[PDB]
Amino acid sequence: SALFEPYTLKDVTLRNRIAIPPMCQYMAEDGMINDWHHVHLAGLARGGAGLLVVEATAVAPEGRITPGCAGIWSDAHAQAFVPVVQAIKAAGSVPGIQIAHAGRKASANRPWEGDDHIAADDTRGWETIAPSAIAFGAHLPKVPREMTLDDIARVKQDFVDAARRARDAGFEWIELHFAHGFLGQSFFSEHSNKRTDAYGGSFDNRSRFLLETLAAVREVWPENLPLTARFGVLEYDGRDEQTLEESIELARRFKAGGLDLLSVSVGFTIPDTNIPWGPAFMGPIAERVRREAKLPVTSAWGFGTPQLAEAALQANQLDLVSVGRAHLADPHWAYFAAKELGVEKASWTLPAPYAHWLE
Amino acid sequence: SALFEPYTLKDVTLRNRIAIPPMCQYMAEDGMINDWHHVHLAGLARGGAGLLVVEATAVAPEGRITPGCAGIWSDAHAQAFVPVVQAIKAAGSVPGIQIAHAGRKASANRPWEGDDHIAADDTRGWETIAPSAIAFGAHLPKVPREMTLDDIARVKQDFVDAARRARDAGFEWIELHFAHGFLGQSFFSEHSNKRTDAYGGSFDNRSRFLLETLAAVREVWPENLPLTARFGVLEYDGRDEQTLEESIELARRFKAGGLDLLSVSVGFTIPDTNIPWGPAFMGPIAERVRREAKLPVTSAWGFGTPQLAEAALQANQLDLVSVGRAHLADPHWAYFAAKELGVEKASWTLPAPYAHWLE
Ligand SMILES: Cc1cc2c(cc1C)N(C[C@H](O)[C@H](O)[C@H](O)COP(=O)(O)O)c1[nH]c(=O)[nH]c(=O)c1N2
Ligand SMILES: Cc1cc2c(cc1C)N(C[C@H](O)[C@H](O)[C@H](O)COP(=O)(O)O)c1[nH]c(=O)[nH]c(=O)c1N2
Ligand SMILES: O=c1ccc2ccccc2o1
Ligand SMILES: O=c1ccc2ccccc2o1
Ligand SMILES: O=c1ccc2ccccc2o1
Ligand SMILES: O=c1ccc2ccccc2o1
Ligand SMILES: O=c1ccc2ccccc2o1
Ligand SMILES: O=c1ccc2ccccc2o1
Ligand SMILES: O=c1ccc2ccccc2o1
Ligand SMILES: O=c1ccc2ccccc2o1
Repeated sequence: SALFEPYTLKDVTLRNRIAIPPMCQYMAEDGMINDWHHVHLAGLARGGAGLLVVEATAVAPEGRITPGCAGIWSDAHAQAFVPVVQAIKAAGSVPGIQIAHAGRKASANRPWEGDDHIAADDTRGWETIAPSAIAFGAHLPKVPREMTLDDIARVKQDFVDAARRARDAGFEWIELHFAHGFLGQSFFSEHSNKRTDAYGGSFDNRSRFLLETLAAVREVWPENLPLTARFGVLEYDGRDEQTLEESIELARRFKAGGLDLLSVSVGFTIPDTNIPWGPAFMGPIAERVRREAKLPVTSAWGFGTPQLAEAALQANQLDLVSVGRAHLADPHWAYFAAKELGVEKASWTLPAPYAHWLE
Repeated sequence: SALFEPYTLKDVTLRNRIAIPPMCQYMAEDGMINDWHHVHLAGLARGGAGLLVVEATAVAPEGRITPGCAGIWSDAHAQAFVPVVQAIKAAGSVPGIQIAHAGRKASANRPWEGDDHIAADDTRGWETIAPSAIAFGAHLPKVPREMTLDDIARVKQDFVDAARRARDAGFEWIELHFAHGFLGQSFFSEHSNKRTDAYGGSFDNRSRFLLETLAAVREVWPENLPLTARFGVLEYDGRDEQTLEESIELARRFKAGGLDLLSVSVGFTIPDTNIPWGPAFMGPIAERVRREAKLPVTSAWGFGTPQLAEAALQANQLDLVSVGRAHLADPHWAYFAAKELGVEKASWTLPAPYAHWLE
């Protein structure tokens, strides 16, 4: 089965092609993770996936999505990850982390607590920052503060510091969160970036924050560990062919700047869109990026059945298949997939205290 | 759904009728549990089951089954359970523990490391003890040492100390392991007990170790927390009607001695048997014990599908359904069962960071 073939990228070898993508848990306190995350992540690692990427972890307090988001903006925050990294490795999975800044989508309630921008008088909220003072709209009406050049320098340095901390906490894979309408995606998109300085206007200028952040992170992130990013390559906003072309050009520049793999996603930059949700819907788009940028890719958003995952790999649409919600439902999804695909000794996807009894 | 109705026993309320029975992990070191157990147990508790009973935990070093078995024979061993108990409670499940002594089946290899008695010259092994100097046979050929009266007193006191430690570690449910051919079961069975003192011969004498241990534990175990036992009520050895009758009489004596619930199992006292493995095969036997002893019961050994579990409850064969291997395969089995049985808001069997996305 293609799904169960190992994958090597730089010095890291994944035991199979199942990746658990970053999934926010909304359970941290002032950015500090706790035994929620420890058990959640260690349990997933034991389930058999080759790669486990920790949820969007804020590079700065104002870059959290919500008051429950994880952070890595101090050494104390980083040290909280050390035992979790060690548990993921003990289970034979590769520990990764997504480092993030939510931009104009920050200062929001948890999804089961309203999912909307926090009220002005709620003591939990904060001022958001963005390339331009324009609100997302809908349930996120807060107008962000337009960043100064010094803000841009500061946030870049926060990504560098976050990457350094991740490295020293023992992560073996990093993902820069340039997707989903958060700060990086919002610099790239003309919907959200109306700047007239070096960081807006032209393709080169809109790309600049992302490319400069990648280059700065590259200075501290080891060359022998995968350096990756998540990026929304289209919006489903009626501008798809032009946006895809620009996204592919940016992907080429990321590759030239040392990116090892791209997680291909949707922008979610604005609310007025028509995303065609369905099984494996991102497959053809991921394949086009893979082919036109000549870069390994993963994607998600409906690949969470064993046959869909296998088909995507065999068609060379993807190099890794990211499976999210199915792992919330069943942390041992990789074992389920091994059984479904008829892998020999499928139960040994799991550790011995489980595998022995399930054979 | 009957499976999702709460259950109250003494001062403890279970959120549903799904119990996770004790399942040895073989991952402890000199009896001390570690992050294997912490993550395993906390993850299961979060999966939604109402009751989680920790694996057979030895009351004394020689009462371990294997070198990987958990122990509770010192205060340091007990303290290792405290954070796990706290994690189980944080997840809304009730923490229980099975306290045990493997008797003649002790000093064995882990099941995936031979499953047989440890070789005489292996530095990991030890002398086993039992009511009589008679080997189990087959893959467990070691002849145990016949216990003295002082050994009997000592082992009883070890059960008392174990129960006291469990209480002080915060467990809310205790199960005395009098099943599966281990020390207690072997005192009851005429196959293994050939003693001619007060602890063998007659029904009263063969029952004596078990009843005395129950009474001694009762002196330290709080009256407001369930006091339970697991007991093999037949062997499938050609003596089933007579053995069942005696087992039911003993169950009546356990009830009179303060037992709140009986986990009805098979003896496994000797190898030469013909157990009719199959779906829910213990249902009729459990129902007979429940009715003839007038005691709540659980059982296991093939109830691990949602419809089988529901049927057993609706037929009043069982009060709780124990589901073992299905939980090794899928720690979120309770959520799977809720979905299968059409429970409203099935995803809220799980905690919010999972439930919200699965509705
Ligand atoms: C609970 C939860 C939380 C998050 C997500 C999703 C879910 C369900 N997603 C998106 C996620 O990585 C993935 O793309 C989607 O879940 C789609 O894949 P599936 O169809 O669920 O396999 C996500 N994406 C991301 O880049 N960073 C994140 O931290 C989060 N957080
Ligand atoms: C890995 C493992 C380890 C154990 C068990 C089983 C398994 C699979 N079983 C028996 C268990 O509680 C249960 O009765 C059986 O698994 C049958 O139920 P299922 O058909 O698996 O739901 C068990 N029983 C017991 O009384 N104490 C224990 O510690 C163990 N250990
Ligand atoms: O202590 C541990 C923790 C995790 C683990 C995972 C797989 C195999 C063995 C393990 O041991
Ligand atoms: O980047 C993100 C962060 C959170 C989140 C929650 C649900 C779906 C997608 C998401 O993406
Ligand atoms: O920030 C985000 C981005 C995407 C998304 C998709 C579905 C649900 C929630 C989401 O949140
Ligand atoms: O592909 C999808 C479709 C819906 C959805 C909702 C929440 C989170 C992730 C999701 O992914
Ligand atoms: O810290 C925690 C740990 C476990 C847990 C389980 C359910 C809900 C909330 C929880 O918080
Ligand atoms: O009491 C026990 C202890 C271990 C064990 C292992 C497999 C099956 C049943 C078992 O019962
Ligand atoms: O001690 C035991 C008792 C029962 C049993 C049943 C199946 C497999 C292993 C077992 O071990
Ligand atoms: O009902 C059963 C049947 C087989 C079996 C084997 C190992 C452990 C538990 C088991 O339960």
